[PDB]
Amino acid sequence: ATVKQHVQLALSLPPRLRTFLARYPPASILPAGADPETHKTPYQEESPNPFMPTKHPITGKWHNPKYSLRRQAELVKLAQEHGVEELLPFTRKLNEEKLRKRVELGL
Amino acid sequence: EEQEKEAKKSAAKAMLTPVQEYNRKQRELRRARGQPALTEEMLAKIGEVVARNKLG
Amino acid sequence: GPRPTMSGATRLVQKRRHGFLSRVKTKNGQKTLKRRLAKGRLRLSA
Amino acid sequence: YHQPRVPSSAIPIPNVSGRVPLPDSTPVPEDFKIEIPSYPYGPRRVYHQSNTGLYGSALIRFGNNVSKRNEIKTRRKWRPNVQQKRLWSKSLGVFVRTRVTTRVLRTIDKVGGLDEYLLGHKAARVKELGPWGWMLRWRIMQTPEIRERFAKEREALGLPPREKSLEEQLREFQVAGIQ
Amino acid sequence: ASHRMRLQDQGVVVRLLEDIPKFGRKHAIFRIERGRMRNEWFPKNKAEYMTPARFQELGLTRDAIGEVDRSFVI
RNA sequence: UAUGAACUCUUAGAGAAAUUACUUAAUAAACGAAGUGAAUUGAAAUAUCUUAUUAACUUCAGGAAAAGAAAUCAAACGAGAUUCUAUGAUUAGUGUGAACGAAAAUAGAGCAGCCUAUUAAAAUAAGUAAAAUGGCUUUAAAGCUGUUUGAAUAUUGUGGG
RNA sequence: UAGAUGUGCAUAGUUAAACCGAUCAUUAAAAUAAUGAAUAGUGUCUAAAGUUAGACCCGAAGCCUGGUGA
Ligand SMILES: [K+]
Ligand SMILES: [K+]
Ligand SMILES: [Mg+2]
Ligand SMILES: [Mg+2]
Ligand SMILES: [Mg+2]
Ligand SMILES: [Mg+2]
Ligand SMILES: [Mg+2]
Ligand SMILES: [Mg+2]
Ligand SMILES: [Mg+2]
Ligand SMILES: [Mg+2]
Ligand SMILES: [Mg+2]
Ligand SMILES: [Mg+2]
Ligand SMILES: [Mg+2]
Ligand SMILES: [Mg+2]
Ligand SMILES: [Mg+2]
Repeated sequence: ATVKQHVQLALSLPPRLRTFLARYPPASILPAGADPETHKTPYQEESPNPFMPTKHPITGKWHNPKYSLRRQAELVKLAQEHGVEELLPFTRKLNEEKLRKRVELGL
Repeated sequence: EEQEKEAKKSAAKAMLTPVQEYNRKQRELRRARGQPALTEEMLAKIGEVVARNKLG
Repeated sequence: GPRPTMSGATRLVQKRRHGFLSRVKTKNGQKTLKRRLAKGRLRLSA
Repeated sequence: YHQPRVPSSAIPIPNVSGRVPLPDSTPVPEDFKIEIPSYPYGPRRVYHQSNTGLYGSALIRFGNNVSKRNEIKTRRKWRPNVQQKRLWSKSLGVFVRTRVTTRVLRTIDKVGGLDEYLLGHKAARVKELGPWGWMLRWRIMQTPEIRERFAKEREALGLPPREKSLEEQLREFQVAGIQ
Repeated sequence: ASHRMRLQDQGVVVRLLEDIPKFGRKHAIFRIERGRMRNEWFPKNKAEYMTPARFQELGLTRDAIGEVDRSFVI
């Protein structure tokens, strides 16, 4: 029964989050014995991290991240209210990244 | 009257560069891929993180 | 003082200056008709 | 302008207005026209002089004439440095006459010729071309060089090989006109 | 002298293709006045513009630009 | 809830609109964006300024249009597209003066995000950013711009602010 | 149910200004040497008013813009 309750928590998230996790699923939620590099998502194959810029191989030009720095904060602020901030990929807007960088280096 | 109008508005498709024709072609294929779906297994694992970060 | 300027006046010149075709066929004339039409006039010309 | 005749093409360089009148010698069927696709961004509502030349993004600008002591403002105009040059077209093989600004002359040398300046696909360029630059673009697309160049760039992009060209229709009319 | 002077153009980079006499040998890169290249050399296919794309195909870099040799002879 | 009929002109071409001659020929104003752009007036005269990015005119477009998901603001904490209304604000600030005059933020009306855009668009942007000069705007920045010139390649700190 | 939210004015003065502070400012070091400045505000109503809006009412000759007419 606990499994049916968990599936209800994942389907209760906003559609904006469910959509993002569907095309950018982290290795944590993937199957146990599955590998990260294999069975990649068509969105992940284009860019592993949608928040970081990617340099196109054929043309030496950097493509902007699929989600701007403003949109990166809306997902973090939306993922933190539902306790799903651990699934979002690395981002300079993460609450733990903003704090670690301050404590490590400081002003 | 409208058939000869859309054929006039879309008459510039013959002046497309090989690169422009390539981007539009890839987009036609991308739209056919659809949106990935979340399996019940993946949904169950997402619920654990929500419950753990809310109740414990 | 006023003068008798309509003496010997012909109705052919009334239609060539203030007629209807002299306005729909001109850029400035369309304003007159559009102005007189917004006011509600019945006599748009001549 | 008074454009030259293309060496081995029955299609003449388009007119400034977009018309492509063919000579009477070339037999043409009844009710047949060479209609160039419409300019995407449409004509330029101000400075219509720029709708007939390669003006880039320049227009006539209005400002002030500031005096020396009292700084009295007077309305004046700034005109672009428009010249009339005979530019060489490798694909066509003739000197295309046009009115081009000195700034666009540098862009033609920067990209590597008039043909490379007309085949640009970036949005900033299609706006700079204008209705006239968009007609020359259509013309060089009919030449056999550009047709054989784009057919080669489509294989590098993994596109299928690419119905009847315009220059062939005029060739068939010269044949059909005999029987 | 002054901290700011008149802005001038140094020319356009071109790579010869027919060994023009009195200017340079075939496949020689250098800066030439835009007037000659735009009206005399480019129409006659005597040279070609060296665009950043052309530099990559030829494998050379922007530091390969030479100089005009007026003393050249066929 | 369906249904027959519904002339002529604006409105084929011409012409002295409601005619001719033909034919199953047919779309006002106000509002919107851009371009151009005054003067009365106030300064107790008057030139910069103000009146005023006003009125008006021209082009283009739709039932609305425009704008819009940050090369935005903040200040060492953080906010998170555009649009409308109020407060902030007879403020900061500029101007000799007369006067002109923001933004952050707050509250309310609405709320929607995206590129696989619910209409089909990018291989991530070069004569571009930027500089000198002549102007606009403005607080000297930012933004717009004629002329002459003219870059770099991502937090492993490249580019703009 | 609980928590939070929404201009403002006053409560401390002093100076050009901050630091400072029942003390502060000038005295180029400071110092009762000298001089000045300290204790009910806030909201509403009625009425009279200052300011900007046509601004108590009536009245020019004229200036500019777009159109009209031989
Ligand atoms: K002030
Ligand atoms: K500036
Ligand atoms: Mg008289
Ligand atoms: Mg008479
Ligand atoms: Mg003109
Ligand atoms: Mg020179
Ligand atoms: Mg008619
Ligand atoms: Mg009729
Ligand atoms: Mg305001
Ligand atoms: Mg005075
Ligand atoms: Mg970019
Ligand atoms: Mg600039
Ligand atoms: Mg700066
Ligand atoms: Mg900039
Ligand atoms: Mg105080």
